[PDB]
Amino acid sequence: PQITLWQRPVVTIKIGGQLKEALLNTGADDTVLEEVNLPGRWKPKLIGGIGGFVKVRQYDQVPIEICGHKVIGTVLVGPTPANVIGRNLMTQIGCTLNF
Amino acid sequence: PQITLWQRPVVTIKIGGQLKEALLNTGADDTVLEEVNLPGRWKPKLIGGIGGFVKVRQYDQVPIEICGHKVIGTVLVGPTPANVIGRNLMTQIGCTLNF
Repeated sequence: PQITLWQRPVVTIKIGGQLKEALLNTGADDTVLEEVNLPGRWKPKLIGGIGGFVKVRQYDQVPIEICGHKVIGTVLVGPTPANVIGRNLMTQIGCTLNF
Repeated sequence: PQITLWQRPVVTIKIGGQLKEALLNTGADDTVLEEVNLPGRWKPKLIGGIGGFVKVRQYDQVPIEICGHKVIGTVLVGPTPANVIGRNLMTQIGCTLNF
């Protein structure tokens, strides 16, 4: 797909058998999701930093689908204004900026 | 150009005869620049909002160049972690997301 930017680039992701919405965000280095009970081991990760950091859980090699594109990657799980797809997963789907 | 997202999408903009760096940010609705003395009239604009808003100045139909692409648009001028190119100017250069 080509996604014009007249509106917010909000897309449907599938993660842990749940359909969710998330913003394709090139200003985000990483992918943060709000509250989801992903299985297995995780390590602590600090995110944010401005005015202080937020502690989330880093889960590696998670299978995720973004516009029906099946990828594998690092998802950070805990609080966030709303689900955000970062550059880490955009390279996995081969999503580029074009003009 | 096609811009892969392995690194931050930082680009050179030209605004008010000054070369500057700014992030191509699809998670930003608007384009915010740090401290620049743009001529003419402006109206107050609130941006941010989380924990409170930041007051910047909205300047319309500003000529700006982004990767040598000459466009015309709304620039918000005042404080910001660092110069940010929003979706408002990305549509003007015909910048899309592609995968």
